[PDB]
Amino acid sequence: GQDISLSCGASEPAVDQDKKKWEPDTKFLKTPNTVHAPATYQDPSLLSTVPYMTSRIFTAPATYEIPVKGDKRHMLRLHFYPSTYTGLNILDSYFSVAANDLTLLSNFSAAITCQALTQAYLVREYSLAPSEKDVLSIIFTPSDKHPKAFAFINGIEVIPMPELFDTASLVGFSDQTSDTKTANLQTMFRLNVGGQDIPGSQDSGGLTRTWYNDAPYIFSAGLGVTLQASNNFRIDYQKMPVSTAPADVYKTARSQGPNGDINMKSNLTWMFQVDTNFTYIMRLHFCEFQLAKINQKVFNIFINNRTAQGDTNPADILGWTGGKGIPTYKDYAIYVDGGEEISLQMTPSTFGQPEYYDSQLNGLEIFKIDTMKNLAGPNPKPS
Repeated sequence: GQDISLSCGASEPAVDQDKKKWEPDTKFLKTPNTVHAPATYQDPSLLSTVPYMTSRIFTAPATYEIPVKGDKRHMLRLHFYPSTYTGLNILDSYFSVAANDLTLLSNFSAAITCQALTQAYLVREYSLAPSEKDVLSIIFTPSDKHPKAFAFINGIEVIPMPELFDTASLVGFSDQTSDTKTANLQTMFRLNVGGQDIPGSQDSGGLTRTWYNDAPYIFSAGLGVTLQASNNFRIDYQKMPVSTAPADVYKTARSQGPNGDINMKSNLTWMFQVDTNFTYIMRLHFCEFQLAKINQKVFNIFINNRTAQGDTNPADILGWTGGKGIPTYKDYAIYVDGGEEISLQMTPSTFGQPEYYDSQLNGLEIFKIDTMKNLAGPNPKPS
């Protein structure tokens, strides 16, 4: 399962700043006579000019056909650098993107989205379920509600991946689960909690995911205390696929800290802006690398003010895991419908008389589940 990493509009292969090789999109583009254009401004915040400084421009629909193994899951990454191309006004760009019959983006403004997020460029990442097709069709359609609309695209990646999704616990419900193995997903957030950014070249599974530090998403007054294991500390994955997350995610964590009393007076809280009217999977990654005994660190987990792990079954990482240095994760599903936020909160539990009063999280991923063959949300509005 080799990657296909296309720099759209490029004239030759090139390597980016993180050792990833990109090839031009031309051989996979089925639509003739489309415009390729360089960006005429290079933002200093770009980590590389590859693939961002070259684009395709579409004023009518255009289709890519990329060979895939139809029994395999694939990550799809769309790369957008809103800039000036062949004299066009980037604010006029509104378009949809489909993967086969799945709508990914609709009425999408890369420029307004970048403005709202204070970003120079955007990556939109999806995990596409096995399709039973030998070809992935990626279709770009300029908005027919905007007379001046065009579509653009700077990079497209198709990355074969393992079946990393299985089951999620339904947050509103006592003991109910749902199946996610055949879901189509949008990656909303991917955090190395308590740890450094991890570039794609250091990701596990050859999946070149980027894992971001979590501090910008903390919204409680206290930031807790970060925990770090030695770089030589061994994560013993056992049955968990190493492609789930790289070891440096499990070797770092955010906890509440050494004063159990202050910990019980607070929730460690993260907050995320998402799109309303979707079910989301919250994948919480855990690894205890300090304590060695069950019922030492025992905590409640709340998602959108509902108990995800609590009451008489609070979280105990070593209770789940059986050992120091063994990683795990738990998926929780929440339907969101002011309907545009997910909150994650942790605080110690008093159930069972734990030796300490603390909580901990090592990593976090948030995924949107497709509804009605659509993943598209509105553009964020800048403030």
